[PDB]
Amino acid sequence: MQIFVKTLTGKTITLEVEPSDTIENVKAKIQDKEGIPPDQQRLIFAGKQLEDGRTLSDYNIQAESTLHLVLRLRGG
Amino acid sequence: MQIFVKTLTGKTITLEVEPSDTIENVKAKIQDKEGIPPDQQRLIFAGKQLEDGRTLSDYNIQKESTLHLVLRLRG
Amino acid sequence: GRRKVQVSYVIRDEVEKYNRNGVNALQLDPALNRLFTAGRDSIIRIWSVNQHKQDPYIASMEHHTDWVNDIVLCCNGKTLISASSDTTVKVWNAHKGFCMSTLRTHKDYVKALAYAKDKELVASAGLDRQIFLWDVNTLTALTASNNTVTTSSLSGNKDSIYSLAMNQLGTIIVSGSTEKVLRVWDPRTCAKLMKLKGHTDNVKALLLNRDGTQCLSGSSDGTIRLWSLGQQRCIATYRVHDEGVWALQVNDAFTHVYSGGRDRKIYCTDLRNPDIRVLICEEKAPVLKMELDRSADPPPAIWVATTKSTVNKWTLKGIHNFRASGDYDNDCTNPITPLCTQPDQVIKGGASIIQCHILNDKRHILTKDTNNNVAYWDVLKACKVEDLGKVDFEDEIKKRFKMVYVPNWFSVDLKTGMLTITLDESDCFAAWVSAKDAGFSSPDGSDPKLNLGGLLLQALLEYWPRTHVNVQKGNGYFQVPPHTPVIFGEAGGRTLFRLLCRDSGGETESMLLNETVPQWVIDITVDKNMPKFNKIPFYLQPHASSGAKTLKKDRLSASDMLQVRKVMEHVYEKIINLDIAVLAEEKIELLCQDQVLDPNMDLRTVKHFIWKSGGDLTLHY
Amino acid sequence: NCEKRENLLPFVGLNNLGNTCYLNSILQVLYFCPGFKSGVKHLFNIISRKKEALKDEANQKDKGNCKEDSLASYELICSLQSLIISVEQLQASFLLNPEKYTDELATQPRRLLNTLRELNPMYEGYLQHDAQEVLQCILGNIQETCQLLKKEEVKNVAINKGEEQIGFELVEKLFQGQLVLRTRCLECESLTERREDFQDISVPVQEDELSKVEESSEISPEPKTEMKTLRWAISQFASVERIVGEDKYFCENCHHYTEAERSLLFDKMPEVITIHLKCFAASGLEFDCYGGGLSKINTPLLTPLKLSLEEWSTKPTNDSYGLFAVVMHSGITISSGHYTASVKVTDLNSLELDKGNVQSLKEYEGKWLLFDDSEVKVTEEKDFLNSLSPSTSPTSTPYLLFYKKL
Ligand SMILES: [Zn+2]
Repeated sequence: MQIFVKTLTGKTITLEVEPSDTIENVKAKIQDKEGIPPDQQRLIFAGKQLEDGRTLSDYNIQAESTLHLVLRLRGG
Repeated sequence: MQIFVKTLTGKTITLEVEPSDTIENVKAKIQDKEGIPPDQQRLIFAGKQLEDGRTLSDYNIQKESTLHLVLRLRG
Repeated sequence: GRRKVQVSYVIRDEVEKYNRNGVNALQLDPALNRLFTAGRDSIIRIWSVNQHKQDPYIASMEHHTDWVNDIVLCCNGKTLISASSDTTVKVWNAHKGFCMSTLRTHKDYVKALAYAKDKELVASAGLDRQIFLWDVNTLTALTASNNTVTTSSLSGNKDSIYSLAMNQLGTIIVSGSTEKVLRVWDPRTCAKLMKLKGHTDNVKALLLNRDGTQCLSGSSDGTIRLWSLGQQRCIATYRVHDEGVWALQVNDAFTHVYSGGRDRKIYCTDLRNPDIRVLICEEKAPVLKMELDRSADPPPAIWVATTKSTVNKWTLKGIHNFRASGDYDNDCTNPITPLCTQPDQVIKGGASIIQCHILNDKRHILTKDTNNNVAYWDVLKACKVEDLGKVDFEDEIKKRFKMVYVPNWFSVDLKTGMLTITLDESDCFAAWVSAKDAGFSSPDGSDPKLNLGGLLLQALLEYWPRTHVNVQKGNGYFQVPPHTPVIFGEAGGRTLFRLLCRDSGGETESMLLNETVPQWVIDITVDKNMPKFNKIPFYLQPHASSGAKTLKKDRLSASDMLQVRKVMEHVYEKIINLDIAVLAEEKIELLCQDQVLDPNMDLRTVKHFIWKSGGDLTLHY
Repeated sequence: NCEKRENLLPFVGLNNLGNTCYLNSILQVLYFCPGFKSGVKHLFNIISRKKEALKDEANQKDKGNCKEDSLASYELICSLQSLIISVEQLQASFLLNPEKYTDELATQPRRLLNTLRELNPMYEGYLQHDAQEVLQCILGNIQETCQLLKKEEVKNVAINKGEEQIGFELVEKLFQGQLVLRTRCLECESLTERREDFQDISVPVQEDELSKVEESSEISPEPKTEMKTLRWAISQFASVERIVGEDKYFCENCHHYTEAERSLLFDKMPEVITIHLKCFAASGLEFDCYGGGLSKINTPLLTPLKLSLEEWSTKPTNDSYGLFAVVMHSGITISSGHYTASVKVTDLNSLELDKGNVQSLKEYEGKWLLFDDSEVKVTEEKDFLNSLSPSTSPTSTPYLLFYKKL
């Protein structure tokens, strides 16, 4: 499975995961491969915000899917 | 007992087997003769896939039988 | 780096007087009135065509390890060059009857030979798409000091070559192959001359005249084409045969051609006008090669080699009488009468083994000859036991059904019309048999476990000096007959060496044996290293009908030679208990899939016969 | 918001379950096979009658052995017909009035996916799988159910009446055909042939890494240069193959390893010919035995819209074939990619429900489609063929071609 991770800057990041993997695991892998902390990651699919306690299949996330990753900053 | 196998390129190869060898043995021999790992390849005889584990007799495979060989195009 | 070396050996008598398979080629030496047969049984036999002789046999020279596809008698009938399907072309000595020098340059089945009498030039084409010109004067001069000859070669072929021809002057060489195109070189310079097209299938017979300006092609599609090499084009086609044409002959004047092929008939066609044709004879098998009697013009008789073991000479007297009869049958509804009914001379041949079956003890073979006779061989001892004769084969198989199992340890191939055993490192030492089961009894009653493959290979090289342990020789159990051939040929390819068992005692064979034999044969033959022992895992659980509570599933392991009697004695001593054998028999029953198991019937036998499943063997008590 | 103008085709896609592009493509091509829908409907009618009869007679009958193998074989047809009914109902609802489906129009095939994954354990999870393999599994299970039903009806028993026999051999009469495995020894010229069934033609695809001429200067260089068409590939599959060298035929007529000419012949032709392109390749070398040299041939063949197996058929074949559906792999390797079906919606006159139980949809008659999972977009014939050519698209490489007898 390949999912395109898109931020507000127009950057596309490819991440290889499995739908059985939880959203928290996806955020951890994104942090490992990009440096963005999982807490700052806001994942939106079809107008729905992903919950770290759920999995990709729970939110029905497909392959080659563009997910709107929003960077959340604590302080400002 | 001698069986033919249609390789990927379309050319046939011959294998020396017996009616009492599993499909795993046949796939290992095809790996030896072509280099494709046994897990990747698939064998089709008489329009049906050869499920791993089953022997050769239960597929009524006799001399001069051809097993078409294909890979796994996952998607 | 090096391929797989398979050790083979053949069970045969000291002398195979008659042919034991089809005959592939014939050569006649009118100086001595001798006949050479190139049988498919890998033996060259020298006959005496003189009719008043009661026994036409003279001698034999056997060195090939596979079919003998074609032979040419060179040096005014002094040296014989034979092309065999063991990827070798050899140098015999027709007058003496032995081989001098073997050429292994080809890398596939050599299928043809061409002779140029004027220059003593011999070419050798094969299935490896190569042509190798040779000079007999250089070939017959090969010695130990000078055993390397520059491999004069021809290039251009892209298909396996099935025929070859050189004119007498040695200036034109034509090769026929599955390419269906005759590629012509100039053997003096090796330059390509031209390619001849028109044959729609494989070509197996090629003839050339004296000056090399004309050629005759015999093709597997059943047509004959006369090639005029000056114009690089055919000039006449002869659709005389129904089935294929595999043998051709022509007289000195290059006027009449005697064709013979699959449909077992031979005709004589006037090359000038093919309207007239006389059926020489109708053979009992497809004709492979012929050889005219060139002691007179017109030829007095034609010798014929068929797929059968019998060689027949057919008389050509009265061909002019038959042609002068005026029987111009314009209607095809009238069958042409064969000129000869029975052969003028017969060379008696034997029977070829056509069906083989190895009994479950993997030591005896039941072989069915072409006379429908069945035999009873002994692979380990390499000797025929009983020729049961014309009895039904299947009934004889079921009569000799055994209740024991021995793992496969060789293969049997009847390519040479005789029985040949091939041993491979992968499985040769897979068979282990108790001494009592094998039939050899020690004086003290001990029963050692003997590897049949190793015990055979020890005897196959018993005369080998390195194997004499300081005098102990071979294995000490039996003795394979000395005249038994031993072959060390690579897997699916060439053959490195062939010798009789008694040949190892000499020097040159001994010096070549160490190089030719591979290391895994030395593992047991010389190093005396006992091969690997196969092991069996199995399960022991109480039976449901026994009434005892289910015990822990213990996955015990042992060897395949462990008798069920030992396992049942151990179970009786360690399960229910917690002279002995008889009480265990009368009290304890061991069952696999709930059926009583024979105490003397071993575990691998259980796997093969009763369990019939891919999982681990399960035993219930 | 008007990039696509909220345009939705009446034809229904299928919302993939995350990685079911292969299965969804296979279901979409299978949906348009001529007679497959009617065959499955007939099978469902038979299954339902048998199930209700067994339910009625369960109380009277004692020791009822309801094995779950037959139950699962029955359940596969159950799920297939349920999915077909749901898809057709949603199609009709959208056709009547599409306001409720402003977004994508698709039905989730959860039932059939669950049926497959309980039937075949290797579909568990949401991995990626070969579309050909899924088609093989579905067709094999349907054939197994059909032969079980035929055996049961034969045991029960022992103008035109062929309507009841239409569905009992659906796989046999649709996908499976007959071959002749003719082998001719070259040393004795004896023809020994076998007669093996087939359902798909495993057609080779070759990359320019084999059959390399050593010199090309002294020897004849080459006969001709030609872009590998489908006819060439089929001939490579089913023409005279001289078995030489490392592999030689063992002729029992002469008891020797002799060269042979093997030629496969098409005796009986199924109504739907499946051509399984071998776009994968071993790359010749094994890449220093690094777990095999797996590769994909991104350059397709010049597949035509028509086919005629007369060149490799025993009897003179006077009936040609016509392409109607292709399954394309849009990846760069074999371990991953985006499967996409491409079917030609046609045969509307015979596109009817089974009898055992046109102009409205003619707007798309004879037009290709691109079922990209839940997203459906129509592609015209000419640009689709252009993309099929190797010059244009090195990504959407075709994998399966289905031809229906005309
Ligand atoms: Zn043959």
